[PDB]
Amino acid sequence: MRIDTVNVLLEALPYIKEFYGKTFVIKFGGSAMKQENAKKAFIQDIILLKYTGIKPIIVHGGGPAISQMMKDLGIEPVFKNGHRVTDEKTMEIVEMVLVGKINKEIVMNLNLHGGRAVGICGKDSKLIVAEKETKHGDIGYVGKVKKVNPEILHALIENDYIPVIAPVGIGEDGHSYNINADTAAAEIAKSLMAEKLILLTDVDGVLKDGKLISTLTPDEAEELIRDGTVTGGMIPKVECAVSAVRGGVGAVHIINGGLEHAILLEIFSRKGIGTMIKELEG
Amino acid sequence: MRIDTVNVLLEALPYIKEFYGKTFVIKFGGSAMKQENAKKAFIQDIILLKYTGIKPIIVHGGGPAISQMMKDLGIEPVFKNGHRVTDEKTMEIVEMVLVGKINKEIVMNLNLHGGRAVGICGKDSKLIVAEKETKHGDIGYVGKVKKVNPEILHALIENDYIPVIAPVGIGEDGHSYNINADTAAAEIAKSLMAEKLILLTDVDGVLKDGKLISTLTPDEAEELIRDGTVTGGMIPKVECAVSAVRGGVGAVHIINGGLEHAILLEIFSRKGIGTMIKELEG
Amino acid sequence: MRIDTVNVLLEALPYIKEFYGKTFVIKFGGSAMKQENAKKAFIQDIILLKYTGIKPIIVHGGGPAISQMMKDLGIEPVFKNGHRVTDEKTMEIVEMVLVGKINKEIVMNLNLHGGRAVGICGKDSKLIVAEKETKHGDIGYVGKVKKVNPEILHALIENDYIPVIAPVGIGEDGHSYNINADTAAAEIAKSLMAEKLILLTDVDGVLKDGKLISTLTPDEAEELIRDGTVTGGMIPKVECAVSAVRGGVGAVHIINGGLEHAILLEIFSRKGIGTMIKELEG
Amino acid sequence: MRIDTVNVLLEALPYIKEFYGKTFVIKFGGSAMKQENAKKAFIQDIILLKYTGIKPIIVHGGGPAISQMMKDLGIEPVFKNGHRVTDEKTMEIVEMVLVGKINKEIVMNLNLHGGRAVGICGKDSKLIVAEKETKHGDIGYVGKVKKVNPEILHALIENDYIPVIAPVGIGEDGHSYNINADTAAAEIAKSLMAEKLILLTDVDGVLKDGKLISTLTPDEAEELIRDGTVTGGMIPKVECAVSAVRGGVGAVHIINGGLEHAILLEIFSRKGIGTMIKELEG
Amino acid sequence: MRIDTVNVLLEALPYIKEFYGKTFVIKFGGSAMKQENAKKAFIQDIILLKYTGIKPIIVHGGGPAISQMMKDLGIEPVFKNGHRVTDEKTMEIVEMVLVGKINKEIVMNLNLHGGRAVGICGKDSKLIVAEKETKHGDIGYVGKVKKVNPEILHALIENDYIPVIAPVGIGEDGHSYNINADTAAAEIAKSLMAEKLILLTDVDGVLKDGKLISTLTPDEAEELIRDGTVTGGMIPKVECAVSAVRGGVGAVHIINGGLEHAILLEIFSRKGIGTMIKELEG
Amino acid sequence: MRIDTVNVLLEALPYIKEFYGKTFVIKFGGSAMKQENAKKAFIQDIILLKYTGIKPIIVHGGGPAISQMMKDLGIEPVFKNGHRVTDEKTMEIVEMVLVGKINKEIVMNLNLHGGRAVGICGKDSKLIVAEKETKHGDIGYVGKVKKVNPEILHALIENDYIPVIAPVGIGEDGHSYNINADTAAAEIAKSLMAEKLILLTDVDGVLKDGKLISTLTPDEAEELIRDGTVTGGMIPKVECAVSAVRGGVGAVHIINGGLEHAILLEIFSRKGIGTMIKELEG
Ligand SMILES: CC(=O)N[C@@H](CCC(=O)O)C(=O)O
Ligand SMILES: CC(=O)N[C@@H](CCC(=O)O)C(=O)O
Ligand SMILES: CC(=O)N[C@@H](CCC(=O)O)C(=O)O
Ligand SMILES: CC(=O)N[C@@H](CCC(=O)O)C(=O)O
Ligand SMILES: CC(=O)N[C@@H](CCC(=O)O)C(=O)O
Ligand SMILES: CC(=O)N[C@@H](CCC(=O)O)C(=O)O
Ligand SMILES: NC(=[NH2+])NCCC[C@H](N)C(=O)O
Ligand SMILES: NC(=[NH2+])NCCC[C@H](N)C(=O)O
Ligand SMILES: NC(=[NH2+])NCCC[C@H](N)C(=O)O
Ligand SMILES: NC(=[NH2+])NCCC[C@H](N)C(=O)O
Ligand SMILES: NC(=[NH2+])NCCC[C@H](N)C(=O)O
Ligand SMILES: NC(=[NH2+])NCCC[C@H](N)C(=O)O
Ligand SMILES: [K+]
Ligand SMILES: [K+]
Repeated sequence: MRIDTVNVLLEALPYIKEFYGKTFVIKFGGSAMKQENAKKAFIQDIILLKYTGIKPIIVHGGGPAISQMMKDLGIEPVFKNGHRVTDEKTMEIVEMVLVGKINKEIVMNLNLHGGRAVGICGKDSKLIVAEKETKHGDIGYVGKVKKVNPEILHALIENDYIPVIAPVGIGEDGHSYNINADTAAAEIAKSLMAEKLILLTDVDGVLKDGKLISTLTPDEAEELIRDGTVTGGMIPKVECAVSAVRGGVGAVHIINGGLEHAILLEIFSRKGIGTMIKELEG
Repeated sequence: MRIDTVNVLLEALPYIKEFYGKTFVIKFGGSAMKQENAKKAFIQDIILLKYTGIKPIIVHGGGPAISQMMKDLGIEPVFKNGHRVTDEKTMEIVEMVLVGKINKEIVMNLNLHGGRAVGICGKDSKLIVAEKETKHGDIGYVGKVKKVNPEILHALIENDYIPVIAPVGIGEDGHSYNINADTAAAEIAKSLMAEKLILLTDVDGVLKDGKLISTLTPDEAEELIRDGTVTGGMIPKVECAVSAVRGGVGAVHIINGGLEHAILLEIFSRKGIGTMIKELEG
Repeated sequence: MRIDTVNVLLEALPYIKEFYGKTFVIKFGGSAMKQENAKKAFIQDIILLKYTGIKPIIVHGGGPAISQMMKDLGIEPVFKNGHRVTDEKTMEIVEMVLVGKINKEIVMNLNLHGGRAVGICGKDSKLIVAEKETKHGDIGYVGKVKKVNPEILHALIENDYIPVIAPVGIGEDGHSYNINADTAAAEIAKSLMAEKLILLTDVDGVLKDGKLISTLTPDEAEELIRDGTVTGGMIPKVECAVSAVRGGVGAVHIINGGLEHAILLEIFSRKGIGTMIKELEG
Repeated sequence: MRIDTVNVLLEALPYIKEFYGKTFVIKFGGSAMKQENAKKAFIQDIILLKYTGIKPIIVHGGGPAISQMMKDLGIEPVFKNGHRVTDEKTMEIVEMVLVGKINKEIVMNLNLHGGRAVGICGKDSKLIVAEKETKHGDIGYVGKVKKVNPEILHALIENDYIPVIAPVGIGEDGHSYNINADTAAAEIAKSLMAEKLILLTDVDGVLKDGKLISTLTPDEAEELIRDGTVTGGMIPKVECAVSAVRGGVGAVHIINGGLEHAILLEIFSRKGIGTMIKELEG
Repeated sequence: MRIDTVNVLLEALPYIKEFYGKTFVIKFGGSAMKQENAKKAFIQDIILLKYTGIKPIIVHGGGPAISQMMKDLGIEPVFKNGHRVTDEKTMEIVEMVLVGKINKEIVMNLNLHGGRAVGICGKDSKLIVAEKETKHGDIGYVGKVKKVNPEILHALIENDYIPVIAPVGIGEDGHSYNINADTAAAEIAKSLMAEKLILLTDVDGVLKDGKLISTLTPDEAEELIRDGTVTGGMIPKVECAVSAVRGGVGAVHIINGGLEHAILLEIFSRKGIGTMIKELEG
Repeated sequence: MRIDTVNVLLEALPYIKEFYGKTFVIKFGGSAMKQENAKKAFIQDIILLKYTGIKPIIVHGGGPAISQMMKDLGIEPVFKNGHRVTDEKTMEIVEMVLVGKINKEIVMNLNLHGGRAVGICGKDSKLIVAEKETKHGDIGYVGKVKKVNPEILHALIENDYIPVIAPVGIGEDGHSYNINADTAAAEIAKSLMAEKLILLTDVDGVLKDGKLISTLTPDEAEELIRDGTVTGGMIPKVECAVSAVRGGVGAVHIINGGLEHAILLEIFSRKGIGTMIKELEG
């Protein structure tokens, strides 16, 4: 009863003072979109951050929808190898599913509870200018971010709108490219000198094995990739968080999307429920 | 030859003065979107409107792109008789082709010439609130406009952005509805009391016994649907035109979208090249 | 653990949205200044309301300090009866203790935790214009509020300062008058169309005997004074709350000052911990 | 023809974009001030410049009206030698025709076609601070420019007014000095860092053996005054042009004041109708 | 003496408070324009009015300089009858002395003592729109005032400039009309709803049999023109005074242009040195 | 007599111009607060400064009022030798007489004449942060200024309020300290880099062999404390004056507070009536 209330609020409220007016870039990866209750709490968390004066910016990935469409549209995966190739027709379907399907569902859910969210993509006012990714050879319209023009995002958050961004970039050649969501969300936070970058994943956070490491610095994060503690798909995430932070972002939080109110618990408590990467005061 | 340059300018410059800062809602139909040459001159015209200080707003349709998706997807039409029926799955493909492909091609083009266009749709910040169009029975997720919330538009145009709108509204329930681009375009123009509403068709304008009618008062226009001179799809148009004019829109122009620079010739010349409907005045 | 956090925050946060930017007038009566821990929590509550965007305004009464000074200064209570008389020399000592002693201690405590509080009184920019109270005959410089000039309060809260007001008013004759704190705090909230008026007392709130009545309307409050449920010193308080509310104040909360974080618990929970008086929506 | 309208506009509209808000200083010479149809066109071009968002500033000359005023006043054009002379009696008359007669003739016309013109001279607010001319002994009160105070001009054009300026300078001793309009116009231009200075002469411009010279640069222009292409009174002008260009002015234009609508053709077409002097930088 | 300073200031400083930011229109008549020491004082008072925060506007007359210009130009003051006449030739000369000579003499002086003066006439921005005078047959181009457009004046005084206005009116036909300075000054006053109109005459003001009249009201003043106290040319002036007062002007002042520092003494002392006409309202 | 009125105004008006919008920190001592007649003329002067557009700030002392409270309270002095000692209880009575009585009498007076005064003290929003003055040993809660936080002052004067400051600062610990009004007044003036710092004393100014010294540069002033010409309490003053001037204060004036209208005579006359210390200049 009562005391739980006092202590939660005394722990929380301060954070309302510090984050009021700041920008949080939140990456909707896989997980937090699977189980229904986790999906509901998430939508709710965003609305709360908005009630407290925070400017949330959402970034989402692809998923089931894309593989399905490709099949239902009788199209097979093409490879050069380092991976799958993305030919014109495939890019058109990806952009169609991401923008016309996933992006707008999130916008509907949010606008169903007061979020005033408007969906857009890298093409809009050239938010994300991209270029051909060539490390594995010409494998299609796979891109790397060349520049971020955040004016549109400032115009939106400045008028109380929550951007919902689909990872599709525009190249000078006018063509469109697919972009890794984590990277796009990180590049978008760097260009805004955003307070936080929140990456939702399928785990509690970085585990120094059997245990969750609550805090880390960019240097301590890399060291764990070098000494082999960090492996799998978790490597590219942490590597993304390290870059974001060294690029001007206040802090990056890696947390479990399958955890109900993971976002609410990570931001309004002092201990959190995931891993936070950040430079020391110094 | 000098003589020409002088005459065209003495006649255009005055319009640049009176239209500065004004808003023009333009409905982009099928013809001007079909021939690369009318389409190239169209983008060119929006850009010139922007350079003269006019605030354009674009609302586009769909057509071929949608049907093709239907066929490539094995989705079979359904009747609940009165006509076609936008069902659950049909809507999703419509929303996906309008938002994810058509909308973004227009945004790309404009942004390839300094238009600073951002493409949204009826769902974003609930710009277009719709409810199931019940007159022709239960034909599915076909809707009529309950209300237009123009805030996002104002935010975008005041910040020098060109909104490219997809005709898909949202219902209080939360389901997306397909709306007639002409009505949509006419409704938002009313909501903003725009200076002009421009409808690009495939015909020169409103014809009577093979003769283009230059001018029309709303009344004269009702007596042409009444008189039987206006028929077929042109009825819904003239209908929107009259509604728009009485609702506060300065004037609506029904011109031939297949005519190169139709917009330029209609706006910056005294006689015009199509039909303009407006009240009497001094 | 956890869930307590989620439910407290989900119950609280909404209120941050509604009260942000609003003004709360808080009356520091007797009680909440007695036991030390209650005094500490109170100071803390004010700072929190400030962290959340609320504009608190404090009003305090007299107490032990005044009786003491009168004795230490060898002065005896004079009566005409309806009460104690307030002769020039007595008024001078009251104003000295209230302004020079009580008022500034509160300011120090607050400014010890970030409150940016500045103490002032009814004399300042003629905040409280008063006049001779004559219902019991000329008994000295006892006053009734004749007018409130809240400009000074707007200048302060508008610049992030928390006013701490001592109940001393100025009369046109230039002389100063003592004013009942509850009345002054109520008159000050009315003149500001303040969202809330919070009266701290020595009880849980209005008790329909053995039980605490959580909510009431101005009419239901008076009825309880007529039917004799409300008696004692609690009559003038409720009567004060009724007036304030009928004068334009969002709502008045009567709560226990001896209760730790009474303010925090009353404003960030839906049930509260005292009595709230307010007109119905209608 | 519809192709003339398209072409003329596709050329002009872009200049409209880049000249919007800029300032043009224009020297109203003797030529265009003569033939009723050359004069009509000029007053019109000035207005159209205003309609497109440009801020025009006009500097006029004298000559005829003055000479006739000397002689009518029983005074014969006095000399001493180096040219004429402007003794105290001759000056006062000069200032009377330039400011009292001519300057008002120009304002009276513009203001019959919505010009919002207000005439002033170098004395008003000490716009043009001049010093007794020395390079030619003591030729009366003829003077040179020592300082320009555009404050008044700025104030005027920011309020949608068109400054019609008379070449009379004011000296530190309150005294008046006659000044060369072209050089006054060129000095005020530099003083504003205007976008353009237009000098209207009695001939197409700089003729390279009959053949007219379209564009040049400061360094080139001086070379034609050296080899002897620029002869006669076309030398004085070409220099101001240079002076101003190096003084910060965007570009200078020497056109046929006689050529009806010379201004219009020179500014909104890419080839102009006269000689343009400017620096190199695409 | 120290008591003189105290008294003079305790009187003046209050007027400084209430005249701060207000507008005063002042008619520079023939009197104060004559004796080098009367003239010196005037230019000084105007500056001091500016130093205290008042916005002065000056309207000058002509007379002498003109008459000498008629005759020097071989033209004798023509008549027909009802008084003089101002045929086309006579007007142009008039406009030349009022605007070209006189108006600049006043600006040249103020601007030697930090006045920031800029001279203009009724033509500039169509300040004074006049109609051919009719009450006296056809006496040339003498005219009456039909409309004032203070826009220019406002623009000027808001930028810390002092308008020096010449009485020449501009008619709907672009033509020029001579106008009575006093009435021009009174019309512009009403047009601005100025705080004061100062008419400088050739005598202390309105003399009630030698004895000077301090204050009056509109209704009273007219009565002295009826019984015959106000005789001679002191009738025309007194009327403008009335006209303006009823026209909205705060008050009017008729003082001795001859009296050195008349303005200063009349405005900062409670008794004034001349006759003041105004409405009743403490 | 006219002759006087003119001379006083030609000499005062110029000062009204240069002091408009400037800030004057005035230290109100014992003399001007002792005689009802100097005190009446003092309030009158602050009001006139306000009416001329100057932003006065008042810092007052104490003296008699405090001692009397001491005696009427049976509080006995204490020495920790070097001099008197402000102990726990002594401070509380000092704070109570300065804040609760003296401060409020000045606020009342001013507000009785339109001064819109609000009285604060060093504690309010930590305007004056002090630490125990350790030079003369441990004499109690006597303090020296560690820092001045002028925000509240800026808020008050920008909103047309006259701050009446009590010389009681606050220490980081939280204990209140007694500070020298002269230093306090000199410190805040430095913090605001006020135009003037005015010290009202009981002597005409800085004297040398019975002669008042009109002007002084900081250097000339140090050589008078050094030379032995300045003695006693005047040392701390001249000391503050020099410090203030070098710290950014435009000039400090040391005048006789017992002289009626000392402030008026010093500010609005060229010669002044006391001593003005300022750097050399042009
Ligand atoms: C991997 C990454 O950057 N993004 C995810 C987002 C979708 C998800 O988590 O399922 C992706 O697959 O592209
Ligand atoms: C029908 C109508 O109102 N609009 C068209 C626009 C598409 C086009 O021109 O191809 C539509 O299909 O919705
Ligand atoms: C009664 C009331 O209005 N105020 C209280 C405030 C002090 C307190 O509660 O002790 C008072 O005694 O004047
Ligand atoms: C002052 C001056 O040089 N004036 C020139 C203006 C006309 C011109 O150059 O064509 C003049 O004829 O008197
Ligand atoms: C135009 C006009 O009436 N002028 C007057 C101005 C001087 C005056 O009235 O003293 C004139 O003498 O010509
Ligand atoms: C001493 C000094 O600096 N100030 C005086 C001011 C009081 C007065 O003039 O009576 C003081 O006692 O603190
Ligand atoms: N995993 C962690 N270390 N979490 C700490 C979170 C701290 C705080 N709520 C923030 O948002 O910064
Ligand atoms: N169809 C017409 N008759 N059009 C007339 C066009 C008038 C003007 N150019 C305009 O855009 O308003
Ligand atoms: N006693 C009560 N009824 N309390 C309800 C409080 C509700 C809410 N927290 C408010 O501040 O309005
Ligand atoms: N003579 C010329 N070079 N004319 C070209 C001028 C082109 C265009 N009017 C401009 O101001 O830039
Ligand atoms: N003749 C007079 N009545 N003069 C009184 C003028 C007083 C003061 N100068 C004012 O403008 O109000
Ligand atoms: N003591 C002096 N000599 N004072 C000169 C005063 C100068 C001017 N009046 C001022 O206030 O700055
Ligand atoms: K633009
Ligand atoms: K004021």
